[PDB]
Amino acid sequence: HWGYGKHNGPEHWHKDFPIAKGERQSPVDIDTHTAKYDPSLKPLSVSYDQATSLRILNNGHSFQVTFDDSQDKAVLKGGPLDGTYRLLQFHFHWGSLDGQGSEHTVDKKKYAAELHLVHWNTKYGDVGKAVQQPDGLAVLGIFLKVGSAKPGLQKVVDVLDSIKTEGKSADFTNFDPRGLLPESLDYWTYPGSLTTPPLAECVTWIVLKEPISVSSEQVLKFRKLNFNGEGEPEELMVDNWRPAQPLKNRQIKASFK
Ligand SMILES: [Zn+2]
Repeated sequence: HWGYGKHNGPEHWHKDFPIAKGERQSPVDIDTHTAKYDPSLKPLSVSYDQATSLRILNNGHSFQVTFDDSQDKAVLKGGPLDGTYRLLQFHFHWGSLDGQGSEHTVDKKKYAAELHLVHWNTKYGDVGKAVQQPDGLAVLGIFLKVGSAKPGLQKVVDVLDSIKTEGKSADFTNFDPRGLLPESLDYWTYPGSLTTPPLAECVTWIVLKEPISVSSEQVLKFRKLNFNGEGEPEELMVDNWRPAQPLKNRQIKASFK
């Protein structure tokens, strides 16, 4: 029953998911002046050359592109991480207008959207077990600003008309997620949570400093999706972001000076 509306949105989630008021919730505001450069942090290793995308799905909260995670084909390592994390899916959060949509913020600045590339720690064997562990998941977060088009996003944009409503999916093979990355892998990192129910406190967040640019036409296509199922009153899938949560006793570390 949870969603992003007045009666089921983020301010309501704690009733079914009390960890919503926990000690390591996401997203957060990244205060750039307070984040500590950590020279012990390693470069991130993003190994997506053998990625195998499977499907694209409207799940009623976002759209997601799903990958074969049954072998080490597209993996995240290094950075703040110990061990190997397999790419399972990516999805986005976005706004009704360009001045909101991101989940993380940077010195209170909201971006138009935020891409989450979701990975799970192979030492737990499957994602269901990983979400029960404090180091179970690593989510790579990438901000989107509106300007020039992102060519590597266009294949995604062009199939969204086929998954307009909740429950629709389509074949989405041979998609290369490397086409969604910025030039720099400079990042901030902190321990946090899933940003949607069940809000499990299982995520090492890795948020890239450099946004990607997408065009107004690309983000407009996101905003034509629907939260509702076919047949139900049409409610545009916009503003599917959770606001910044209290940092509490956490330190955000920077990979860069
Ligand atoms: Zn997300």
